[PDB]
Amino acid sequence: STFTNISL
Amino acid sequence: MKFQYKEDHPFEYRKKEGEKIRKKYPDRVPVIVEKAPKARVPDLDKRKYLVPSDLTVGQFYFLIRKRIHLRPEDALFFFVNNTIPPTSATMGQLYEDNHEEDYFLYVAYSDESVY
Repeated sequence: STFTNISL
Repeated sequence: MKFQYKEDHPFEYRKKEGEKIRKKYPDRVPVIVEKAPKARVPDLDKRKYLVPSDLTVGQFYFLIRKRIHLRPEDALFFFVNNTIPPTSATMGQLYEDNHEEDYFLYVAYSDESVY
């Protein structure tokens, strides 16, 4: 179950 | 608090994933973000996030507002452990102080200032 990556 | 993520995932599974991801990404934190019960705002397209530890709570708040397409005129509040979090804290600080026993941080959002 993938994570959604938040970018900096 | 009624997060659907908890309803959908046994505790043992959540804790194993949270521990693993925190060890794997020291510069990020695992965060579940869900609409509060009764809130009159959109649900997010995604609920499980990996968030840079140095992003501030306030920056994450404005990002979430955009992701639910909220007009700047509309109200939105975050709740973490039934408390509105400090906006100047980093997400890493908020995680350290508020993560649950499964090593996830849970953030609810609502148009009402009461969870």
